[PDB]
Amino acid sequence: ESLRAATHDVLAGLTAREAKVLRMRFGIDMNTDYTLEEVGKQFDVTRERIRQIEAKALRKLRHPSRSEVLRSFLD
DNA sequence: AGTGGTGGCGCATTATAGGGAGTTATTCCGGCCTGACAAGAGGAAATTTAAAATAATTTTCTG
Repeated sequence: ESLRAATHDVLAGLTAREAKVLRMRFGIDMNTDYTLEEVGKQFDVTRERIRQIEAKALRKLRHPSRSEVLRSFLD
């Protein structure tokens, strides 16, 4: 429960459509996950750019002080 | 000394195991979609240096 709350607020901390991308790529707060091509169709930009978005978001969250609170969930 | 009895084999009967056929259900084999890399283009923020002004140093002039 704590993890879902924290991940939701930290996603809220990031940009809008990137956040929606990351929610859709996974099952975060949503049902079955669609593969990259289908989400790209969802934005109508359907290609490697979507994984470019994924990698850029991951890179952007790599920076500490935001994820360390979530780092705690590792053990 | 002869008629039957004993053993072994044969004939008929009896018993047991393996193989084939089936059938089901687990398991291997292959194509196709995701996923990762390498490249390319156009446009915009950041940084650096050069030029131009206010506030102080130095020199000169005035009282």
